[PDB]
Amino acid sequence: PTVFHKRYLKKIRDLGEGHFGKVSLYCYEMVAVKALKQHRSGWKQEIDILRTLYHEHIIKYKGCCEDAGAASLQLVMEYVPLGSLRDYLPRHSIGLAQLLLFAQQICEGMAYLHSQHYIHRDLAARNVLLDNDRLVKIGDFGLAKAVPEGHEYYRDGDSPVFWYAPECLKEYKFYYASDVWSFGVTLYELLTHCDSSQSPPTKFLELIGIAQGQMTVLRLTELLERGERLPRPDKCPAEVYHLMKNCWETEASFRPTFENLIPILKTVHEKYQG
Ligand SMILES: Cn1cc(Nc2nccc(N3C[C@H]4CC[C@@H](C3)N4C(=O)[C@@H]3CC3(F)F)n2)cn1
Repeated sequence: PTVFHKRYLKKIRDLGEGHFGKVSLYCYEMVAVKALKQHRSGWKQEIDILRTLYHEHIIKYKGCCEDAGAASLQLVMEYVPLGSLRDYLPRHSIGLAQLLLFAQQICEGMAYLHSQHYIHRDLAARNVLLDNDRLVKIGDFGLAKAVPEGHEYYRDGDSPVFWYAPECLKEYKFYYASDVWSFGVTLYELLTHCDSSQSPPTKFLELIGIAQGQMTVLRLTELLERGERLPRPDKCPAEVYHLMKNCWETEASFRPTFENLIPILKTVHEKYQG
């Protein structure tokens, strides 16, 4: 609800861009401001969403301002200092216990998101932000959607297909279980420390090849239904990988909820946290 006056706004630098908008670091206190580059109508929804989302593992809304240069509003948020895990992990040697802590927190955050009856549709390492080495936050909701009252699923080249479940690439339906498939891929990223050479796009394209023209997704869909999966990350515990494969069930109903995962991650964490 707070109003930011674009007059006390000093642009420090760019923090990122993707899908619809761009995010820049601003001085006012330091804030991260997101701006919109049909897309317009969703932007009104996204903002409202973030305004009504309050959780220790979801980026904090702080207000809006007059984006004079683009017929709408900008979305002011808190500045998460250490950036996303995709940015951070490649540069910092993090232990397994810590990574599992991040994982548990992502689930806590996702569990809360779903209980608000929202799907995310873009859960990846690039969208998880590091506040400090013991705190992580979901930092973007550009694709987030409200799940229709009387349905269990919600119905683009900018889609993160390498993070998506088969029912998304195939039936174009997005279930809460779909986000869980995404979490599994996000868990994989963490365990590989977001190394570029091991990324979902890179590894999935090694399997599919690049002489597939307009059929990248169709090939992707059918290798997933042959039961093929992302490899086990080196130094990834056996049971953890099993936890990954369980999130990657072809049958979405065989997938654990984020509810179910919190208890399990909590225990696997305490284990290796010793
Ligand atoms: C590089 N860096 C970033 C920080 N911290 C920080 N504090 C708040 C938001 C934020 N975001 C950037 C990224 C990650 C989530 C979303 C917001 N981002 C996007 O790129 C969205 C797609 C889009 F541009 F709209 N990043 C520090 N260094």
